[PDB]
Amino acid sequence: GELTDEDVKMITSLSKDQQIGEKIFASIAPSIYGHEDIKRGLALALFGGEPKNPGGKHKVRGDINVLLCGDPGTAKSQFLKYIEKVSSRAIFTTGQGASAVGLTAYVQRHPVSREWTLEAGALVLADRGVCLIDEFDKMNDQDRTSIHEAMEQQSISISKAGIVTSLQARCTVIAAANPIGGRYDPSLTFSENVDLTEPIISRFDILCVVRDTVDPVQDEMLARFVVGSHVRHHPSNKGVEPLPQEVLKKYIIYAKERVHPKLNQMDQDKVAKMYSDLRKESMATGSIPITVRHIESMIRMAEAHARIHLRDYVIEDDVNMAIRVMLESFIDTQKFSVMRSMRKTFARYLSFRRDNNELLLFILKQLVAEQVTYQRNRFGAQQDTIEVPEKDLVDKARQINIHNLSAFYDSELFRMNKFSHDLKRKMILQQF
Amino acid sequence: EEALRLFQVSTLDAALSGTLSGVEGFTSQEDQEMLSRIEKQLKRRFAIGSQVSEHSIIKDFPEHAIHKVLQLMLRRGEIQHRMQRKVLYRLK
Amino acid sequence: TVRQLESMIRLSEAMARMHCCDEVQPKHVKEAFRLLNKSIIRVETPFSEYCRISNLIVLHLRKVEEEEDESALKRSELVNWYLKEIESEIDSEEELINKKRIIEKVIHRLTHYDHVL
Ligand SMILES: Nc1ncnc2c1ncn2[C@@H]1O[C@H](COP(=O)(O)OP(=O)(O)OP(=O)(O)O)[C@@H](O)[C@H]1O
Ligand SMILES: [Mg+2]
Repeated sequence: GELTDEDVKMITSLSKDQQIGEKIFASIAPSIYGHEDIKRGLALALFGGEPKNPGGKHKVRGDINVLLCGDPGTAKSQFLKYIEKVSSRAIFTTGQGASAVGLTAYVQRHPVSREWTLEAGALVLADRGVCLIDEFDKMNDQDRTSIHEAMEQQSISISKAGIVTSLQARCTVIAAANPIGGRYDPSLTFSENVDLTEPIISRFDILCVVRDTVDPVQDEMLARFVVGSHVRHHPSNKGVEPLPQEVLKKYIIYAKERVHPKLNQMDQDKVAKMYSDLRKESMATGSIPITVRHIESMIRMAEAHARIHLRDYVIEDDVNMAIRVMLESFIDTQKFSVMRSMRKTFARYLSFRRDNNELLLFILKQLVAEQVTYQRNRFGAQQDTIEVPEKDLVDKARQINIHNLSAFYDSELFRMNKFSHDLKRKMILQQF
Repeated sequence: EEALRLFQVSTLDAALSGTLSGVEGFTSQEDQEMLSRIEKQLKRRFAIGSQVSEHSIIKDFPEHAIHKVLQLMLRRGEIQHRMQRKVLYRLK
Repeated sequence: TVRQLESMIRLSEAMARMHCCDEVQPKHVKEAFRLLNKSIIRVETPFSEYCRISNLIVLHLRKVEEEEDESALKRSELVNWYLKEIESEIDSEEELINKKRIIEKVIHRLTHYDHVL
């Protein structure tokens, strides 16, 4: 499946792109619309960080474990399926009983080969690969104990028949969970609307809170996406980003260029100050406190980002992007009040490589949704030609120091979201 | 002696837990009632004891050992220790 | 969810198969949507619900909006201003006392709390 011979020069060639990171983020799960942040986190997980063991007595993993917790029908199962396709040594398992391979090791006579075999579980069969666990919230007690041991010590301890062994499982765990009650509640913390204990949640570098909300524009976009899929795969006749997608073949080969390890000798005062500020905020506000493991996961994600660019040294942009990812994961997992406060105070960290067009689009969506809720609360339904003044958008763009909205109005992204600029009355409005 | 010192650093939760529970609970119990006696006025002309509260105990009497209890109050948030800092950091 | 969309296109294909058609006409889609939309029933619950909350949402919305631009947050000035704001094109005595009771009930267990919608 992999040879990587003479194929390395073109790998380095597109590594020279200086926008290869966005190309790779754009080239995963091409069949899933949107979810750009989950795609970036899954790309980091695929490349992973640097395992280290100072001496032989302090073991830190390089694996980046991703937990997708989101209300139903949001392509989490599809994400896991894609990761299984794109990677070598990926085995897919489910928290229910609906899979070939279970999480726990056992020894038994094999049903078809009749051979007494040690059925080392899903965690160790993916020893240097990926363990994809769907329905993560629906595990047994013993599956939870197996996953805790594998995520904690990176080995599985059998003491079952006469076998006493510790056979090891150094996998990246990508899990998908449904929230308690079938819908994520932003007024609760991540830990208290998912049926997982803190020891398990703490073992995940990225916690992606997938969130099914009714946005008419994205609803139209997704509906077009999926209906187009249904049209083009009709048995008779047998994609929106700034960057070109990269074909999954050279992409598998590119990711398989993990033969080169990687190393970092870069800034420490910025990172240390950032953690100190995070501590002061997260212990001022009554929130989930940042800890050491958060900076260690940030280091993993920086190493992964450097590996995506084949750098062999973390560069300040790798660190900055890892900070943005670690903070996005840490901030979305707070309750709503704390999430707003941290979005505000850490916004300079949080908007790295987040250009003006998308920030402004987010603000505009926020105001238009505010307006639509206001309308439909005492008008029975949302109206047609939903609009908003120029001024308040200008005001909020100043609040984040934009002051130049002209390119936002000329933007492809502005037009793509069914927006329009009406300079006659300083109005901007949506069609639906 | 070394064994007894190592064990003293575990009597420090056998016993010291109660002692610093009392020290922080002096402030905890003082904040427990006065922050709701004025709670009819917690929405009136003055929002809430905003920043003078730390200085309130200063005059009639430790910033380090009182800010910690303040954060412990602020950790949960239901009626008074929430709506204090809901309008505090906004209004400074 | 999006599973409703897949179900809708499945039902439309099924409608076309029933008529032995080779193309899904929009009449088939209309019937699939009608069936799907009737299948979803409403959760009616007891107390002018869907009207208490109908204006509770706009009330929370206005308070959230004025939270930014102004730092003036009282109990009386704001309650009266909210009354006037809602009554910006309507007025009555029983309606005003109705809104007074609604504020009373809402404050009993949220005093402009930090929750979502
Ligand atoms: N961008 C997208 N967002 C949401 N759903 C999508 C997207 N693209 C495609 N889909 C479709 O949504 C359907 C949802 O199925 P999927 O199993 O991925 O959801 P899920 O997240 O596992 O839901 P559940 O939590 O109920 O298991 C899929 O059939 C997929 O075809
Ligand atoms: Mg699923």
